[PDB]
Amino acid sequence: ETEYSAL
Amino acid sequence: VQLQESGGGLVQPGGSLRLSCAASGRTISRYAMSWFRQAPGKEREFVAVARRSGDGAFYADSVQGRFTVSRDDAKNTVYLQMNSLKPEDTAVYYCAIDSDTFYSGSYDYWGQGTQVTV
Amino acid sequence: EVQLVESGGGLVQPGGSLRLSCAASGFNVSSSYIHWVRQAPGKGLEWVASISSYYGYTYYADSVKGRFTISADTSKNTAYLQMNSLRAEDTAVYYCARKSMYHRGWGWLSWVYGAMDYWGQGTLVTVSSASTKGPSVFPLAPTAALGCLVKDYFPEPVTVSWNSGVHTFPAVLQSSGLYSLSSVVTVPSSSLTYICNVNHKPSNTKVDKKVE
Amino acid sequence: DIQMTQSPSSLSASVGDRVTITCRASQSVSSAVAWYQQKPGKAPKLLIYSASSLYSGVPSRFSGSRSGTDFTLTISSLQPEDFATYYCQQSYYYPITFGQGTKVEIKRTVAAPSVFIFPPSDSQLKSGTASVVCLLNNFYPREAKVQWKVNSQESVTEQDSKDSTYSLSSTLTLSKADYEKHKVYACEVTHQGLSSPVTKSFNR
Amino acid sequence: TRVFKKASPNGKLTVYLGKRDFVDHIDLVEPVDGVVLVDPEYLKERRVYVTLTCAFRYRKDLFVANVQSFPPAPLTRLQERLIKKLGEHAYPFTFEIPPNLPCSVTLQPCGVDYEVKAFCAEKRNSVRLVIRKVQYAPERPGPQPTAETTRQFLMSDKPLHLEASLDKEIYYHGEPISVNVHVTNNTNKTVKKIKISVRQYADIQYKCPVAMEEADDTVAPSSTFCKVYTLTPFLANNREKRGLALDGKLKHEDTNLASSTLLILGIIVSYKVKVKLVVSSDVAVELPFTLMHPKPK
Repeated sequence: ETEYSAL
Repeated sequence: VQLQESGGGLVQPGGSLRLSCAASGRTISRYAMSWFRQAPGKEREFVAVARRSGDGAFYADSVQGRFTVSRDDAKNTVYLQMNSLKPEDTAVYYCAIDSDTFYSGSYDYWGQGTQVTV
Repeated sequence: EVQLVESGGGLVQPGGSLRLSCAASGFNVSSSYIHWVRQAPGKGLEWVASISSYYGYTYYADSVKGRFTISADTSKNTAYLQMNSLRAEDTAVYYCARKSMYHRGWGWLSWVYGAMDYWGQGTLVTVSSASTKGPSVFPLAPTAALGCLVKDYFPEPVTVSWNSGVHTFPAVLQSSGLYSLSSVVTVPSSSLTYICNVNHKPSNTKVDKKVE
Repeated sequence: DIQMTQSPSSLSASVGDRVTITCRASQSVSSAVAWYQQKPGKAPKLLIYSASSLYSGVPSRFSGSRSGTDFTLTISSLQPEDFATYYCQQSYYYPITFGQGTKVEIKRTVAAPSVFIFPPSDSQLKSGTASVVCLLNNFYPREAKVQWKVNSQESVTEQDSKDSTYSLSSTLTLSKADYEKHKVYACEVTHQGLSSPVTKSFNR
Repeated sequence: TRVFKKASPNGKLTVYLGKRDFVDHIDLVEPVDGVVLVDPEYLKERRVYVTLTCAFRYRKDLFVANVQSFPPAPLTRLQERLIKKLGEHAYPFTFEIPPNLPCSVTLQPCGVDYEVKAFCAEKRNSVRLVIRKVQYAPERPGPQPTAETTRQFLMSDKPLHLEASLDKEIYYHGEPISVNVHVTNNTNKTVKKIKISVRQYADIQYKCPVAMEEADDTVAPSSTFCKVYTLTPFLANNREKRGLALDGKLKHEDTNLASSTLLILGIIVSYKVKVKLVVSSDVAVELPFTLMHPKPK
């Protein structure tokens, strides 16, 4: 599934 | 439950001191113990109180700006730091315990008190 | 700018019915979620219900599931909460709020249910099988404190005045159903006339009592 | 449902105090937590949304933080207008659930309630109901207890303005048949600023 | 700010993309840019290919573009920052979709959809992320839709002047449409009923009535009539209609009614308002309008 992070 | 006070002794005018109060048989986190001053002329005057955990340390108008309270639930003991004393501060300081967990003010156990003379 | 206007608040006997209307301006009721919230006297906020017109979604809390219904009219750009089988516990102040479905970047965020950013003004709803009454004023005679007990009036509000230290206390809904409060004042005992004036518009009743 | 436990249930602070309030979801909310401020009587104002995102117009002192299910609302330096009830709300599942409010009060020296007692009047006795009224005047903090010695309804006036002190009126109501059976009535007030309870009494 | 990421089953290939809604501007299209992170040890094919496909499911493919992420044969402002944050083992890829390609659309139970895939070719070495092609609404309105007719019968010797018009051509989703209708019956037959509808034309053809409004208004012989109606087409009452042209959705989220196709393969969608007079032999008239989404600002 479309995971998630930051920038 | 048997509270015991410690400290006191002669301190010269304008000095400082630190009294302690240690409880036995019960915790201090869920209670809110208070420090009272009994002097010749007006007995059992309010000095300060410290409630459960870090949610309030209230001082009377007489000891505002020159007293401090500090609880410690690890050793089940609390400290009253007295600073900038004056000659009209001389009395027996007692340590009461609030049996109610809602700031009610039902002091039950007191101990014996400690005489601070200035 | 966006605005919401609530209407339809007033007394109603238990087991009765009301219909709150929330009129929306500056936006479309179809591009948003509309929420009904309520706060009881001396309590905290509580969410009542929510509607989405475009997708046709309706949700209600467990305390208003069946006694309340929510619908929308896009021709008039308005939402309606039909409150049936009202009870005393429902006595509260009701608010209307909205959550824009925009701001995704392109279109509708159909699952955020996000924060309610615009609120109305709040309309009071009362529920009680009790008729109007006029206040009954009693004295309270003796720094000395003296006051007047304004008891057994209905409905709110009741105004109390004297002729510094005056403390008019919040009204308390007595178990009977009426309202009772007390207004006290502290004055030096050296000079111990004081008249308590009670006004009650909902019954057009004015009383003047003397304490001394 | 999801239970949002909030703490403290109420706190007292001065001007400039770095207040902090905590909300905690009973389940894994995902940064869908909003913080509102309601002043007495008026409507809630959105302050924080998405558990970290400030809302337009809200001052910069208000800040939101997330450390898991533990959401935090912080005020860098409390100001007179930051004295209201602050709520947390989870807008992730349904039904939306709020917290329990946190009345940010004012802080002052501890004071003791001055206690007065009022017995029923003759006019009130003719009707058929007796009401004894015990008045606690000018006592900070809010917490105080009143006991009736021979069915009560206390009403605390919101924090005062010059002083920041609560008043209270505990009224005991009886039928005249049961009022005149006994002779001595009294109210005992115990307040954390009082070494021993203060009793005010009258004879029927 | 945010970067959607999807790790490959082996965890070596992790696709990162700034956004997932690439708006089909009328003249050009947004560039589909991203970066693929690779582990040189796991890289046994020594070649990783990234493709941007546009399928027409029901399979047919309309645009396939291959760019070799590694080995190297520019970088967008986001790609450089993403690479710097993710180290030096990540390589960027970019596609520039050409105009005249369709926009994402589905059929409510299909349609045109897009996808970005990456695989190491010299299941685990294959990561696919779904994207969407979509378009905003025209920034300026067109001429007002006005449509008038005159239907006559042998029995009558005077015209039955029917006319209809809308207030504008650009109607966002969830917006009521006002249909000004006018009639002038100098004939002898009775104008029984009036109908107004908003209907969809989606040519891959079918015509589903999204909005309807039926009035029993009657205009007696030798009399006029003027009335403003109002219709709001939304999806609340259009969930039992199979084959309805819905906007494209990422995974399963509920979406709004398909937008207009500003202008080609794929499915072309447009919307028309119809005014009909059922007479005691029914007259009809139609106008076009544009149903789309606004542009954030």
